[PDB]
Amino acid sequence: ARGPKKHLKRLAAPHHWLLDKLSGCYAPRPSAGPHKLRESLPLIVFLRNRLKYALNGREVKAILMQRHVKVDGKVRTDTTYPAGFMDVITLDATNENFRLVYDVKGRFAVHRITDEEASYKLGKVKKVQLGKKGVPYVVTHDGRTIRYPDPNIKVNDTVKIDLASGKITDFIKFDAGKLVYVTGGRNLGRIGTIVHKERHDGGFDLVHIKDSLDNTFVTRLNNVFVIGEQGKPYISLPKGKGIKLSIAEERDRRRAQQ
Amino acid sequence: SDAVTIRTRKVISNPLLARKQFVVDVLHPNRANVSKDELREKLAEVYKAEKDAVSVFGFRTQFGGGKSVGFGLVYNSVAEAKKFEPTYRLVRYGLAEKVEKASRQQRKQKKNRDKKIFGTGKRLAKKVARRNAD
Amino acid sequence: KQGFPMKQGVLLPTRIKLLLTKNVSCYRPRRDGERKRKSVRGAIVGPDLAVLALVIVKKGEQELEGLTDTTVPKRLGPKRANNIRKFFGLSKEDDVRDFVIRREVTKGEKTYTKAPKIQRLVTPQRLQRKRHQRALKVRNAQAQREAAAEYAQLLAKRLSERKAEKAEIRK
Amino acid sequence: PRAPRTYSKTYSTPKRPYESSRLDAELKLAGEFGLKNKKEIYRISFQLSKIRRAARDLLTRDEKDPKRLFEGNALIRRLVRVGVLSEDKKKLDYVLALKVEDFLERRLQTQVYKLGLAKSVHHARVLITQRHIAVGKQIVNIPSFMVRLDSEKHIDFAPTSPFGGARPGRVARRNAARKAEASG
RNA sequence: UAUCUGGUUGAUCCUGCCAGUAGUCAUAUGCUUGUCUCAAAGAUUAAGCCAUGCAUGUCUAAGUAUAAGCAAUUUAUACAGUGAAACUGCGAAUGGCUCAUUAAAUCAGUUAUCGUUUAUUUGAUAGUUCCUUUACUACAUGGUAUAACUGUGGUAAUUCUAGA
RNA sequence: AUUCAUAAUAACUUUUCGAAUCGCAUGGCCUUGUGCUGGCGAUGGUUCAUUCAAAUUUCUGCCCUAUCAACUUUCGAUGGUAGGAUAGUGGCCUACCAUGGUUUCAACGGGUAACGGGGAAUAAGGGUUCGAUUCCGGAGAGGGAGCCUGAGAAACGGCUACC
Ligand SMILES: [Mg+2]
Ligand SMILES: [Mg+2]
Ligand SMILES: [Mg+2]
Ligand SMILES: [Mg+2]
Ligand SMILES: [Mg+2]
Ligand SMILES: [Mg+2]
Ligand SMILES: [Mg+2]
Ligand SMILES: [Mg+2]
Ligand SMILES: [Mg+2]
Ligand SMILES: [Mg+2]
Ligand SMILES: [Mg+2]
Ligand SMILES: [Mg+2]
Ligand SMILES: [Mg+2]
Ligand SMILES: [Mg+2]
Ligand SMILES: [Mg+2]
Repeated sequence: ARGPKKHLKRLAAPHHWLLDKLSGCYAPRPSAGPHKLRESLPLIVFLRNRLKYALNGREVKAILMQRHVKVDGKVRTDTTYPAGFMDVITLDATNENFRLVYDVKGRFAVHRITDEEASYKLGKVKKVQLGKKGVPYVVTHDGRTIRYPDPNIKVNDTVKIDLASGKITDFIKFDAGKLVYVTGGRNLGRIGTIVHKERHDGGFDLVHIKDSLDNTFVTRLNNVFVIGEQGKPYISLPKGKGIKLSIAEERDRRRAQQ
Repeated sequence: SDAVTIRTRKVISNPLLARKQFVVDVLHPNRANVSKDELREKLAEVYKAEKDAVSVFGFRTQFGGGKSVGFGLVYNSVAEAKKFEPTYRLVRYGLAEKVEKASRQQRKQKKNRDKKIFGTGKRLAKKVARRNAD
Repeated sequence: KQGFPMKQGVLLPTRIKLLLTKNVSCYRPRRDGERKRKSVRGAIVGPDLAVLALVIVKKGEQELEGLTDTTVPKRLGPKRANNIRKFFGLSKEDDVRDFVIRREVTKGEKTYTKAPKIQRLVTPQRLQRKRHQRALKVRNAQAQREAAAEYAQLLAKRLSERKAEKAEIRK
Repeated sequence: PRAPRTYSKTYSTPKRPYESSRLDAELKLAGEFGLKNKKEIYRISFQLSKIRRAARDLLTRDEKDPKRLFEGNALIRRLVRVGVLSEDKKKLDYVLALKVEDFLERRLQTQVYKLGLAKSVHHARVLITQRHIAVGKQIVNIPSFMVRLDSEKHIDFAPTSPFGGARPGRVARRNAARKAEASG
């Protein structure tokens, strides 16, 4: 109404932030950035609610204004800077590195990666199009535009970004039998080794996916993120590796140790 | 006092704010309400840094008494504790003094009076006095 | 009377009402794009004027007590580099750094001149800024040329592979 | 603008206001368990009613239903945990026919009574209310506490109270000072 | 917790309604009111009318300071410390309130923009502009007004303003 | 799926943009001249992408009324051609042209003590009643209309006129 909104009430923020409904009227509205508002960590939730490295929103500002936190190798002093899937967070103190990946329950999980694994990232290409002066470029899922890509790169593929220069190191093609990571939908946070996809000319592609335990499920194409060949992936998968155990089997595992 | 047996749980190191965060767990049988001023001293000795770099808050006494659980922070030095701690808690321990200030309504009305004046206002002061003669 | 000012050359010595805008006298806006309707009194002089504003352009022979005997100095001196130059008309190379009008102030027994500044003056720092911006355009253009050449070399090589690929095809 | 605080009522009034049978059985329960109101009986009936509402929906489902297996075991576990459900009856069919006062058997004052310590059910309520009973190392002054068959053996007097030691009491202290001035 | 009872008859079985009965994040009202937690709250009638006071302003190392501001830096004769005012840049189109209008209208789910605008954020991205382009030319950088400010003032009054 | 992305040719423009801006660090090279190079940032800027949005838009779905059965098309109703306007599509508006469109499967008109949903109360099952109001979308700033600034307002703790 009359212009863009700037406040985000609680009970209206995305449910995967895990914000307690009481203790506050508002929620951190993610700023404009590489990732959608609906799928965004931004650091205030990450620093305080996930890592417990702050007690308030004031201490988060104190941490960020001293250039400790950085996203993709850049300081990102903004307190509500939207951090999305596959973003790499580096903290100079504690010598810790992070990669934003979804837990099997559909939530962003705290994942600690080594220094070497923080030297790259994967991005799902969204469109391959010619720029001005006939310069082709690829647009990844985090808004990164990379000029002069490989001619064999097509949409729905995954490229590897150096994160020191925006150059592409290697790319994974979208073919049957590739290890994929489900990003969005009821099957969010699952890893499933594509078997085949349905064409459905007109829109809303469908792909059939079955994980290691031979559980098959179907999700829309735009929710699929290829993360390498079957078996060894190109990133360190979080604990559980996206299995989606049933509730009956889950409690027995919780009852195994107590 | 008598079997104070201060315990700190869930201790985590936070060099980003240059401190340590832990949950203070205090047992005070036959006694009540361990009175943080004493809590800071014993907490300071355990981490042996100083008293001025130690702050505590929370400490809701359990039902029936005999126990109290709160929060505590231990900084690396006074410089960190004097730059990250809130002003309201620094004045609790005497490390800072509560600056004198008028009421909220007094400042609001004073600010609105300024809005009615364009420029510094020295020129109208002499002009008002000159017109006050006649 | 009632203080309504006299707008420059309008009409009609009777007071009127106008819609006043930016860069228009008798109105100081309090908002961006705000316009207000105020009463302004006409330019023609009438018998309802409480005061007049007069300016002397030529001096006669009789001496005024407080207009010719006494004089007041300009409060501020020039600040821009060429405004310093235009003040004295020296040259474009006479190092205007030391031609600054200074005003001593005595709060106590200590005095200081506090010469304001020379804006738009040539500084070695400014030459560095021009040097960097000029040099950056050279490297940025060259980098794209190198990147474009590498893409063309890769594109031509792949086509050569396709040329030999279909050569084996169709017997 | 803030998330509303969820609340619910925990009792159900009977449909008929006056009948001899219910007005007798309910008062028999209150007298034999030392309860202040009829609302303390309506509360158990309401709580049991929701238990048999879920157990009927589970039984009408197919055997080895993944929902029934998860929910049926969880429902039985809670009743077994607090002692309402015996160990020999875990079929989810004895849940539907447990009783009204099986829950009243596991309340604090009844169980405080059962392990001596009150020598009357009404003496247990005042002892609990007056901050004398500690379930663990913690004082519980709620007469309806529903011990969970593990804190059953840990019911004991509060250390920071008379009958546990460390002080004679309030009126005992005043009484003792009376003979002190009387002796002199 | 898938339940009914009293009332037409001298008495009976029905139709049938009246009455009773239980609940209400449905209000109001009456009598009464010891404790802890939690909590709606000028919606219904009048989107009727409002005294008063607040609710939108904002700075860094990094736009413009000779405050004829404050103090001593003393590394400084141009400034370089803090900093009123004002110019500039942003924001004021968010939030908060209310439910009068509104019956394929709004709205809910579901679609499209191969039919468009988009400050801000993030990622890329101007060697080509001495114009008769060999003296036209400042490119170690080119002009103007004005606010703040000094002083003269007008009206009873306004976040009014004029002349210098 | 395209007259798409993109490139090329011929011109056009009264002409946009293509850094006369700021802070900190002061380092290298000599024919040591205030000579030539040289870092980390801030602000700004053309185009594309991206994000925050907006506008329009497809299908299905709303309470009571026939003591509302025909309604719409003077001067816009339904559609075509062309143009103007708009950020764009479109009777959005204009000129010419055709007589079209909706309706007992309830149009149209009247009523609502009607903002719409997510929901609330009571219920064996099926339902009935309610939803101004903690969230989402809409509308308004006493009733109307008009408009400046701006990316975004028909803005009212902005302006203008009438009542
Ligand atoms: Mg609003
Ligand atoms: Mg925000
Ligand atoms: Mg009869
Ligand atoms: Mg009779
Ligand atoms: Mg009735
Ligand atoms: Mg109403
Ligand atoms: Mg940009
Ligand atoms: Mg047309
Ligand atoms: Mg037409
Ligand atoms: Mg209404
Ligand atoms: Mg609302
Ligand atoms: Mg409005
Ligand atoms: Mg009103
Ligand atoms: Mg208006
Ligand atoms: Mg108001």
